[PDB]
Amino acid sequence: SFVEMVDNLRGKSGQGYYVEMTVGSPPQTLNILVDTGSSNFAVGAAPHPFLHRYYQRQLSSTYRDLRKGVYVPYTQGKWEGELGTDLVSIPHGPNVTVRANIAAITESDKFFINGSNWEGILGLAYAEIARPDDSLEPFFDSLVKQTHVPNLFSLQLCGAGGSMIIGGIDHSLYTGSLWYTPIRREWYYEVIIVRVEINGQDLKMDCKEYNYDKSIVDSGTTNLRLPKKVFEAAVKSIKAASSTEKFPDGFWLGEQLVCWQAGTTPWNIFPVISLYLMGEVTNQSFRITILPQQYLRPVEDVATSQDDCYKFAISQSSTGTVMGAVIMEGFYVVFDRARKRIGFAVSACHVHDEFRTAAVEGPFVTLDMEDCGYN
Ligand SMILES: CCCCNC(=O)[C@H](C)C[C@H](O)[C@@H]1CSC/C=C/CS[C@H]2CCCN[C@H]2C(=O)N[C@@H](C)C(=O)N1
Repeated sequence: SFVEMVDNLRGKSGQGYYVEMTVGSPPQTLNILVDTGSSNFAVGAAPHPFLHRYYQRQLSSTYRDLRKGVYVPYTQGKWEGELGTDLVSIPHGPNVTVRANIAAITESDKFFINGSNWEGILGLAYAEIARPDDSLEPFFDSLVKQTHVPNLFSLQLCGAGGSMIIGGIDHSLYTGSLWYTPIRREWYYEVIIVRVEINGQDLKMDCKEYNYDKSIVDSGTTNLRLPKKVFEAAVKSIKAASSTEKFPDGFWLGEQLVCWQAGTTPWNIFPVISLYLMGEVTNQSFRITILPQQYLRPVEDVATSQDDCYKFAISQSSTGTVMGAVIMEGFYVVFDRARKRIGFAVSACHVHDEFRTAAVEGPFVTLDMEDCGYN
C-alpha cells in the first residue's frame, strides 16, 4: 500500500527534505524536516520571521502539557521549547493517528531557514540521543508501539522531492540488489566504514580514522562530512585529479561557488568516491560509489549568468563521518530497525553521468572489519 507514500517529500539537499504532518484536534498542518540524525519531534510554536505558520497548542483540544522544558543543539542551529503530547498524523503516510511527544519551540538560533517551507523537525533516530534524556519516546517508537506499522522506513531523496516509505520497502524505487550494513549501536544510525577509495585508489589510512569518532547516516545534513585527517586526504586527492583547472581555496572550504558555461561542466576531471561499508557476513563488505554530480551541489548564480555554478559539498567534521543528503541522493536507503541494519540500493532517481554510474556493489572481502570501529 506504499504507492500512496511515493513522492511524499518535498525540498532539496541544501534546504532539507520535509514531509507533511498534522498535529492536534482539529488537525493543524505543518511541513516537517525529516532528520535521521536526531530523535526529537519539535515544531515552531511561536511567531518567527521565517515561519509562515506554527503550532498553536491553545487551539488543540487533545494537547497535553508535560510541564518540562527542553533544549536541543545540533551541529548547526539549536532551539528550546516546552514538552507536551498531542495526536499526530501523516497525510501521505500510513492511515493512523498516534499520541506523540512534541517539543513546542519557543526560542531558536540559526535553526529555521528563510523560505525553506518547513516549520518543524522529525528526529527519526533512537531514544538514546533524545533530549532531555532517553525517557522521551521518539515519534517513530510511538508509531510502532501504538499501531501495526512494521519497525522500519526507507528514504529516497532525489536531488535536482523524494519518498519516505513508512513501514516498508517499495521495490519500484530502486534497481539492482539491496546491500545491508549493521547498525553498530542504536543511538544515531551508526555504521562502520571499512575502506575508502578515490578513482579506484585506496586512501590507505587506518580504517579507524574513517569512523573517528563515529560514522552516521543523516538525512538532515546536506554534506558528506569527514573527520579532519580523512577530509584532508580526500581533498588532496580530489585536487590532484582535477588539477587541470584552477579553483579558489575558498571553494574547497565550501564557501565560494565555482561556475562554468551552461552545459560545459568538466565532470570527467572529478573522481568518484567509493565508501566500503561492513556487510552482514564474516569478512564481507560492499561499496557505494559517489559521482561528482553528488558532492558538487548546484547553487543559484550570484549574478545574471546562465552559467552552471556549484559548491563543494564535502566538509570537515570534528564529530565523525556524516553521510548526508548529497550521499543519500541517488540511493534508496532502508532503515531496517527491526533487523538492526541499513540497506543501500541504486535509486530509480539517480543522476546520469555520461561514462560513469553511481553504484552499490558487492560482495567484497575485508579482513578485520571489527577493528574499524572506534572506541
Ligand atoms: C541532540 C543529539 C542529536 C544531534 N544530531 C545532530 O546534530 C546531527 C549530527 C545533525 C542534525 O541532523 C541536524 C538536523 S537539521 C538542524 C537545522 C539546521 C539548519 S541547516 C540544515 C537544514 C537545511 C539544510 N542544511 C541542513 C544541515 O546541513 N544541517 C546540519 C548542519 C545539521 O546540523 N543537521
